[PDB]
Amino acid sequence: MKRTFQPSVLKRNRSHGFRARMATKNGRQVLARRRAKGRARLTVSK
Amino acid sequence: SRVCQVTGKRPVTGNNRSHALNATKRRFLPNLHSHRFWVESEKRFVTLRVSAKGMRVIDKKGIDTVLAELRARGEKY
Amino acid sequence: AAAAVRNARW
RNA sequence: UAAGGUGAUAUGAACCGUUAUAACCGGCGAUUUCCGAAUGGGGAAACCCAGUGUGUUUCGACACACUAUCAUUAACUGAAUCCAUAGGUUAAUGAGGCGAACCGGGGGAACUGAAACAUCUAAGUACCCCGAGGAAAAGAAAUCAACCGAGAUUCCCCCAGUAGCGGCGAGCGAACGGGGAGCAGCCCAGAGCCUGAAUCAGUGUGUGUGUUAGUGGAAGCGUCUGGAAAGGCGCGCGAUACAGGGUGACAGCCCCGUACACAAAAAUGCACAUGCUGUGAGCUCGAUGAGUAGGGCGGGACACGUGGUAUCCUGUCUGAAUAUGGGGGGACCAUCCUCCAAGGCUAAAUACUCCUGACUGACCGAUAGUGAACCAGUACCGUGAGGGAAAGGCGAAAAGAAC
RNA sequence: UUUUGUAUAAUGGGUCAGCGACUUAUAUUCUGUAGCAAGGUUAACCGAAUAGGGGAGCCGAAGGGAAACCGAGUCUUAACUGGGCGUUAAGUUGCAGGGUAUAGACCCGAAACCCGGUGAUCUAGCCAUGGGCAGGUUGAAGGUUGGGUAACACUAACUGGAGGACCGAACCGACUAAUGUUGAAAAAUUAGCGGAUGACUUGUGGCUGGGGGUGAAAGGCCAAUCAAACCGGGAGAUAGCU
RNA sequence: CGAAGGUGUGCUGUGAGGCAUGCUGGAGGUAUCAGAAGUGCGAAUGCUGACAUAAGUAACGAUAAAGCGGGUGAAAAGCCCGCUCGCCGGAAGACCAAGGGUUCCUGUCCAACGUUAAUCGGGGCAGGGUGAGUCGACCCCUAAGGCGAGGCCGAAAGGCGUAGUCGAUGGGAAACAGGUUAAUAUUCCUGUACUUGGUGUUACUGCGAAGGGGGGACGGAGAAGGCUAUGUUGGCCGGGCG
RNA sequence: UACGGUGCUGAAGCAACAAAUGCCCUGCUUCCAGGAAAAGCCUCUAAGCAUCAGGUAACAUCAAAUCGUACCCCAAACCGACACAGGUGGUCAGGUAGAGAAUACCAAGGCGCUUGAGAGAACUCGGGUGAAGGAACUAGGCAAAAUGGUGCCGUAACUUCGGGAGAAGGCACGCUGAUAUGUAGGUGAGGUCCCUCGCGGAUGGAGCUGAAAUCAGUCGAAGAUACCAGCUGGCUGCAACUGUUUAUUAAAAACACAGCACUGUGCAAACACGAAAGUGGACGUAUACGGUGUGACGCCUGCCCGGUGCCGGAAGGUUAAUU
RNA sequence: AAUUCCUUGUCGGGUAAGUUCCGACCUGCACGAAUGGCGUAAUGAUGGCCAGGCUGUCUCCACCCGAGACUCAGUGAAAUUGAACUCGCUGUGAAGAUGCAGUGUACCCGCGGCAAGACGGAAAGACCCCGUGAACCUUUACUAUAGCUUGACACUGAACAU
RNA sequence: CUUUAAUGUUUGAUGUUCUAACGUUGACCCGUAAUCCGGGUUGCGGACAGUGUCUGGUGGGUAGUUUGACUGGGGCGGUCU
RNA sequence: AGGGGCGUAGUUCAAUUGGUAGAGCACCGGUUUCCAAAACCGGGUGUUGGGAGUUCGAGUCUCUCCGCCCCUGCCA
Ligand SMILES: [Mg+2]
Ligand SMILES: [Mg+2]
Ligand SMILES: [Mg+2]
Ligand SMILES: [Mg+2]
Ligand SMILES: [Mg+2]
Ligand SMILES: [Mg+2]
Ligand SMILES: [Mg+2]
Ligand SMILES: [Mg+2]
Ligand SMILES: [Mg+2]
Ligand SMILES: [Mg+2]
Ligand SMILES: [Mg+2]
Ligand SMILES: [Mg+2]
Ligand SMILES: [Mg+2]
Ligand SMILES: [Mg+2]
Ligand SMILES: [Mg+2]
Ligand SMILES: [Mg+2]
Ligand SMILES: [Mg+2]
Ligand SMILES: [Mg+2]
Ligand SMILES: [Mg+2]
Ligand SMILES: [Mg+2]
Ligand SMILES: [Mg+2]
Ligand SMILES: [Mg+2]
Ligand SMILES: [Mg+2]
Ligand SMILES: [Mg+2]
Ligand SMILES: [Mg+2]
Ligand SMILES: [Mg+2]
Ligand SMILES: [Mg+2]
Ligand SMILES: [Mg+2]
Ligand SMILES: [Mg+2]
Ligand SMILES: [Mg+2]
Ligand SMILES: [Mg+2]
Ligand SMILES: [Mg+2]
Ligand SMILES: [Mg+2]
Ligand SMILES: [Mg+2]
Ligand SMILES: [Mg+2]
Ligand SMILES: [Mg+2]
Ligand SMILES: [Mg+2]
Ligand SMILES: [Mg+2]
Ligand SMILES: [Mg+2]
Ligand SMILES: [Mg+2]
Ligand SMILES: [Mg+2]
Ligand SMILES: [Mg+2]
Ligand SMILES: [Mg+2]
Ligand SMILES: [Mg+2]
Ligand SMILES: [Mg+2]
Ligand SMILES: [Mg+2]
Ligand SMILES: [Mg+2]
Ligand SMILES: [Mg+2]
Ligand SMILES: [Mg+2]
Ligand SMILES: [Mg+2]
Ligand SMILES: [Mg+2]
Ligand SMILES: [Mg+2]
Ligand SMILES: [Mg+2]
Ligand SMILES: [Mg+2]
Ligand SMILES: [Mg+2]
Ligand SMILES: [Mg+2]
Ligand SMILES: [Mg+2]
Ligand SMILES: [Mg+2]
Ligand SMILES: [Mg+2]
Ligand SMILES: [Mg+2]
Ligand SMILES: [Mg+2]
Ligand SMILES: [Mg+2]
Ligand SMILES: [Mg+2]
Ligand SMILES: [Mg+2]
Ligand SMILES: [Mg+2]
Ligand SMILES: [Mg+2]
Ligand SMILES: [Mg+2]
Ligand SMILES: [Mg+2]
Ligand SMILES: [Mg+2]
Ligand SMILES: [Mg+2]
Ligand SMILES: [Mg+2]
Ligand SMILES: [Mg+2]
Ligand SMILES: [Mg+2]
Ligand SMILES: [Mg+2]
Ligand SMILES: [Mg+2]
Ligand SMILES: [Mg+2]
Ligand SMILES: [Mg+2]
Ligand SMILES: [Mg+2]
Ligand SMILES: [Mg+2]
Ligand SMILES: [Mg+2]
Ligand SMILES: [Mg+2]
Ligand SMILES: [Mg+2]
Ligand SMILES: [Mg+2]
Ligand SMILES: [Mg+2]
Ligand SMILES: [Mg+2]
Ligand SMILES: [Mg+2]
Ligand SMILES: [Mg+2]
Ligand SMILES: [Mg+2]
Ligand SMILES: [Mg+2]
Ligand SMILES: [Mg+2]
Ligand SMILES: [Mg+2]
Ligand SMILES: [Mg+2]
Ligand SMILES: [Mg+2]
Ligand SMILES: [Mg+2]
Ligand SMILES: [Mg+2]
Ligand SMILES: [Mg+2]
Ligand SMILES: [Mg+2]
Ligand SMILES: [Mg+2]
Ligand SMILES: [Mg+2]
Ligand SMILES: [Mg+2]
Ligand SMILES: [Mg+2]
Ligand SMILES: [Mg+2]
Ligand SMILES: [Mg+2]
Ligand SMILES: [Mg+2]
Ligand SMILES: [Mg+2]
Repeated sequence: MKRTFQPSVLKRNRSHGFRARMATKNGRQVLARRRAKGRARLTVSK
Repeated sequence: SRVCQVTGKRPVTGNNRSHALNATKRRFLPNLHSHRFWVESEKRFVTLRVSAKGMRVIDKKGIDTVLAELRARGEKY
Repeated sequence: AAAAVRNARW
């Protein structure tokens, strides 16, 4: 039975990619928080 | 935005009161109006977004004097 | 999780 | 600075050095791919696609450089429209973003308390936004006092849980004055007479004192137990060094250090002196911040919730005097004191610690202490924001067990 | 543990080990204790600095009264023989402790409220661009040729191929029953069932964001969560309850 | 010459306890009197770790089905080979996109992983393997939509939007057959083609836009007709005489 | 030769018929709900060149980069915590029977589903058959059983004249031969004429393919023999209907629905989303749009304006800021 | 009657027997005309009722084929659990006893079965109540408020007539 | 003082006509390769409309809350000094 | 059941609500009409459900008791 996750690289990058996150300050605040936290993978982009 | 180009008046916030003194947040905005002022030196009409209080000071101060301050202010009339 | 068995006595 | 050395797991290999071009440490440079403010354009970040110009040639191409936007300034051109103006094209500068807390400003809750709940409280807190600095902000009386006087601002202790505020409930909560920390005053609203005066900012030029590598640094043997002595038992010695650490069990004299005494080619901080570049000191005569103060209306800020409510800020509507004049002295008036708003600048005492160094602890000792003593913001979970672990100890030496 | 009352067939616990709940700051009152004593004591700060300095202040030795005032008295009243409150009686500063107060205030636990973000890769609707629907029936309008009319109308035959038409696979739906219920599967399988050229279905993108969306409307759906999503913050909300 | 710790034993106090010792261990421990507390645990459906219980019970994942001989091996119901049997065959076959990321091929190994064993494996280890002018992507072009110079608006943040610039799921130049590797192939090889640009030569010569026009360029349903893929039969060729 | 393989050689390699959902077809016909864009491409000239440049044509020549390319891809490799009876878009579409991509059996090809071996109890699950009765069961014919195809005959109330209707009900179905040794039909060679001449036209009928019907015979209990494949009728409530809905206990009489009516709305429309700008409404204009209720169609929709709303009136009473 | 309490109203039809169904009656507790009324062909995984066919639905189950269950080998869970040396009866008792009293019975221990009890397991009861709990929703509850609307003033002027 | 007739004044009430604020989601020109915007020209409207402050009305459109206790369970009834 | 309301002329309703009960129709009597009615004139009617209390005095005020109405009898 179809579940909630249907993979799509183009959709995934357009929704949570580095350029999508950094386009707005609110997403840029996510990057600031993840940089402050020390995340190994800042964004979802490969 | 709602900013007077002469006096610099901008929206301010306050409270709606009531007979029960209940306070609700509100905004007070200036009585801004777009007017075409005749500047004699350039023999031209220059349009300014001014408040009603700003209109009174233009007569008192002169059209040229206020614009001189505006150029100092860099408001880009 | 579960769903409260409607074995309910009303 | 050096007789050793090619980072770690992590051996090995191939080598480099040994008295000074091994290595290591520090100063100053060089290089510094791609993404990212990202800035040639685009983009699903680490990719795609150019333009211009210079210079290369093997005539297939190739190598550099430049080309974002905005602000400011200056040129050149350039509409309707005659001048103009808007606009346009160049060229110079500057800004973009990131970062812990502290700071100023623009916005601004609710849970909660009131044993409910509207005013009120929570609270101008949380949070969002803007801006700046090493501090910020504030700041040189239209201030207070009370008929005596004080003399900018900030911070601390009192005053005092006082005076007051308050469904006069919950609760909120000064000031005057005093004791301290630290103190610093100036400029414009204008012209002269003097004159480059003081002072400040740039910079070089030295000195002094730091910072960024370092140098030297005292003094013990014997015996006993024991795998091993730093322990025991003897007898010494140093101490401006008995702070600590390491060494086969507890070391002042084994090692590293420590106390002291020293050190800089180069860069840099700080301070003094000094030289240039600006900067104006002093004197006289003037001038004395107007859509402002004040007022009406609606709010806000003052401990002060409209109350009899001064004072401050103003969204709205009005609107003076102006030194022969105004402001304040908690409604208001008179008298009397005190000050001169509607222009600015200003160090110190104050707040904070992402970061650097040293040191300290009746702080923790692996379920504790940072989530993390371990390749931890990792593994893992979640579309995402985000959440988030477990896991330390062989022995003195791996001698890690040939056969 | 909670109760008038539990062997109770009331709650709790499979066991062990580790961890796990009356603390802290400030102020205030009381007790104890120590010092000084009608006095006691300093705070900030200074300071080679736990000393010393600093008495700014605080408490006490005098109260009565709303207050002005008076004072071992005072208030009340015109006045008290009065009456109320006072007048012989040591306090103060440390330390420890018992209370109280403000803070999370002994610990654990809400459903929620508010703020800022993340989500329409699921699903709902919509937008753009593509795809899919075996086969077999029924035989509308219209058309032609006749018959009929003055002309129509009308009628017959033959052509035609209309439909949110029919039967029925793919596809899509999910009505009944059995199984399954620690599932093969956090909603399915088996045998039947409805739609199946359409208000159909589907692929790939896009858009609408939380008091908001979207909804052929069930309070449905909005990432296994919906009468107000998720994440973080206020936040150790609050919890007269257990 | 054996500290703490642990594990026995003995003694002792009214109790919480204390003392001493045997063994374990192998380096710390600490009198006394004071001082400070993260100062005492059985419970909180407490938290974390470890270990029981049910229990050698349920289950071992579609009732499509296996059997034998041989091989390898320490070991074969499960691997390899062979011969049968059975299952799918609009799929349970073949090729892709999306998505995954080496699972592909070869060698080697059986701890863990595989619901058993395993010599086997999508497990562990080491090598190898993905070859394009024509296939895709990139590129040119635009849809929905996004972003958006200036601009307009808005406390700030920001919102909308013009010129523009992105954005396929659509529109745009061209390759087929054969062969070959353990694993790749319209990519390699063989054979035979084709396309778009650049340069040069020769001849003939109106070129030219961010502009105009044409074209690109488009629905649903239905009806046949002409065909091919493909299948069948015959012929032909080769083999067979059961 | 290493079961692979490697090397060499290598015959025929045709016709007819059938035939797509593929191609012609981006066509044709028809309908109303009236069915992208841009660029490449073709062409036209402006300004700016017209000796040049540039264009056209023919040769020669260069260049075609970069990235992806294994493998899985209805699954043990993706989404489901699993080597999970689930989900996942496109392309390909063999033979016999059949209308068919249903179904049954097979080809190519791929598998036997990663615990087995015994035993043959109760009971449970998935199935088979059943004397006699035939719904007595049970809330209820739940389930099961039964019906089932083609052709033909025949077919009621009622009706909106379309339906109801596959109404019901019944008959014939195999095989062989004959009609007719392989028919009707379809396809169509050779041959023979004609051509301003070709992938031609007209004749011509060989050869293939091939129903359907009738008659005769024959076998069985049974000939639509398996699989496949409607149970039917009568009365009545509700909703007109196809459709939609509580993903995951409710598919309905609920919602929607065409239709009807009321009402708002004159276009800078009302309204809605937005502090605003603006956008939708709509590039529409009352034969339009929004809102509300009702819900095809047929016959119809009566009385009340007191209450509450709404609309109209504006004289008077009352009444804010302001003065 | 999808409405009717009394109620299984009364009568008729259907059945051997019909609280349902169908037809009427009207006494409409408490129908009623676009919150539409009445009819209505067709349609319906629509509700109720009846008939035929049909049958293991049943009288009343029997046998058979498979998959489990059982035995062996291998791998190997789970919910639960204060501790157990865990009998019946009658009585008592936080008032329904394996555990108390009395009395009876019972050698120790598996395996296959059935579920009466262990107030069995699951989940701090959804019903009820309570808290000066929470949330959504309604309205002529209260207080506000967006929006809409009124006027004054400002943006905002001139002239004339009454 | 009343009655007041006229007289200027000061405020308003309408009505009419203007343009010059303001409006234009009318036309035209330019910025400009532009259905935005701005500027220019012109027309129309016009001291209205519209907006600001203040103010009356309306306002489940949207919020924050209240909506008692005793009670042989609660509600209903009754009760509260 | 429980709670509210009601009982007035012959039938339907006013009542005053502490001191003396009306209206409509019906009925009766008299006119009018050939006669009935319609119309006109005139008029008599009541224990105010029953009882027991208040009070100097009750249909009225209080409480039971009959009869008749209207409401409730709800959550598991
Ligand atoms: Mg770039
Ligand atoms: Mg409260
Ligand atoms: Mg600095
Ligand atoms: Mg040294
Ligand atoms: Mg001044
Ligand atoms: Mg003023
Ligand atoms: Mg004020
Ligand atoms: Mg007062
Ligand atoms: Mg007050
Ligand atoms: Mg005041
Ligand atoms: Mg440890
Ligand atoms: Mg910890
Ligand atoms: Mg830890
Ligand atoms: Mg551990
Ligand atoms: Mg007891
Ligand atoms: Mg118990
Ligand atoms: Mg328990
Ligand atoms: Mg004391
Ligand atoms: Mg001291
Ligand atoms: Mg003093
Ligand atoms: Mg006295
Ligand atoms: Mg205390
Ligand atoms: Mg406490
Ligand atoms: Mg249909
Ligand atoms: Mg069908
Ligand atoms: Mg149908
Ligand atoms: Mg959900
Ligand atoms: Mg909410
Ligand atoms: Mg949260
Ligand atoms: Mg808080
Ligand atoms: Mg809490
Ligand atoms: Mg210790
Ligand atoms: Mg011992
Ligand atoms: Mg040791
Ligand atoms: Mg503790
Ligand atoms: Mg367990
Ligand atoms: Mg076993
Ligand atoms: Mg058992
Ligand atoms: Mg068993
Ligand atoms: Mg078993
Ligand atoms: Mg299996
Ligand atoms: Mg074998
Ligand atoms: Mg691997
Ligand atoms: Mg493999
Ligand atoms: Mg093994
Ligand atoms: Mg492998
Ligand atoms: Mg190639
Ligand atoms: Mg390539
Ligand atoms: Mg191609
Ligand atoms: Mg911009
Ligand atoms: Mg935009
Ligand atoms: Mg593009
Ligand atoms: Mg594409
Ligand atoms: Mg392959
Ligand atoms: Mg391949
Ligand atoms: Mg062919
Ligand atoms: Mg057409
Ligand atoms: Mg699978
Ligand atoms: Mg799962
Ligand atoms: Mg998985
Ligand atoms: Mg699918
Ligand atoms: Mg099939
Ligand atoms: Mg088969
Ligand atoms: Mg059996
Ligand atoms: Mg059964
Ligand atoms: Mg059967
Ligand atoms: Mg048989
Ligand atoms: Mg039978
Ligand atoms: Mg029989
Ligand atoms: Mg029966
Ligand atoms: Mg029976
Ligand atoms: Mg049935
Ligand atoms: Mg059957
Ligand atoms: Mg029928
Ligand atoms: Mg009925
Ligand atoms: Mg229906
Ligand atoms: Mg339907
Ligand atoms: Mg459901
Ligand atoms: Mg659905
Ligand atoms: Mg259902
Ligand atoms: Mg309806
Ligand atoms: Mg009326
Ligand atoms: Mg009305
Ligand atoms: Mg009934
Ligand atoms: Mg009867
Ligand atoms: Mg009936
Ligand atoms: Mg009705
Ligand atoms: Mg009506
Ligand atoms: Mg109606
Ligand atoms: Mg029915
Ligand atoms: Mg029957
Ligand atoms: Mg027992
Ligand atoms: Mg008993
Ligand atoms: Mg018993
Ligand atoms: Mg047993
Ligand atoms: Mg049983
Ligand atoms: Mg049982
Ligand atoms: Mg239980
Ligand atoms: Mg409970
Ligand atoms: Mg509950
Ligand atoms: Mg209560
Ligand atoms: Mg409300
Ligand atoms: Mg509240
Ligand atoms: Mg109560
Ligand atoms: Mg209820």
